[PDB]
Amino acid sequence: KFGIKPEIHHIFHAEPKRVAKPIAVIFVLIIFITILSLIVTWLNSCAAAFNNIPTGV
Amino acid sequence: VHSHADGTSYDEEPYKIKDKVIYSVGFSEWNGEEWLPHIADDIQFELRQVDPYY
Ligand SMILES: *[C@@H]1O[C@H](CO)[C@@H](O[C@@H]2O[C@H](CO)[C@@H](O[C@@H]3O[C@H](CO[C@@H]4O[C@H](CO)[C@@H](O)[C@H](O)[C@@H]4O)[C@@H](O)[C@H](O)[C@@H]3O[C@@H]3O[C@H](CO)[C@@H](O)[C@H](O)[C@@H]3O[C@@H]3O[C@H](CO)[C@@H](O)[C@H](O)[C@@H]3O[C@@H]3O[C@H](CO)[C@@H](O)[C@H](O)[C@@H]3O)[C@H](O)[C@H]2NC(C)=O)[C@H](O)[C@H]1NC(C)=O
Repeated sequence: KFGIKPEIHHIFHAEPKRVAKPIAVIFVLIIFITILSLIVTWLNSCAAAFNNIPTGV
Repeated sequence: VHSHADGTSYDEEPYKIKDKVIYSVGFSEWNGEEWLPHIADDIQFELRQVDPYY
């Protein structure tokens, strides 16, 4: 009841696991392919045929 | 006293869930004539809510 008492500490929790970065560079590369496929496919067909240009006043 | 690891006091930046603090105290002993420093190997700090944590 009056001696010394043992010192203690605390136990934290593990952080959530991050994924390694040499995969995310590949997938943002794939997205950067697909969007340019969209712009090339619009300018290929008759869709983006700039012909009613509103010049004048 | 107690404060942040750095100079800033508790009042200027109140504590977040986790960060670094320190704690200090001081002692003195009277032999009849002067106050002198008291040297003891063991003293202890407790950070309890209802149940000691540290
Ligand atoms: C709503 O309100 C409720 C009531 O106000 C809140 O409930 C309270 O919650 C706290 C924690 O959430 C409870 O504290 C528990 O108590 C259990 C029970 O142990 C038993 O307790 C009865 C009395 O009830 C006693 O008679 C028995 O002998 C037995 O001990 C206990 O197992 C828990 O571990 C904790 O108890 C302590 O926790 C503090 C720090 O949290 C320490 O001071 C102390 O040493 C002790 O154990 C710790 O365990 C930690 C992890 O579990 C660890 O970090 C520490 O290091 C420490 O010791 C460890 O022990 C393990 C195994 O022994 C080792 O592996 C390890 O290395 C280390 O040695 C409280 O009882 C409860 N109150 C009631 C009335 O139920 C409720 O939280 C709230 N809800 C909210 C907020 O959502």
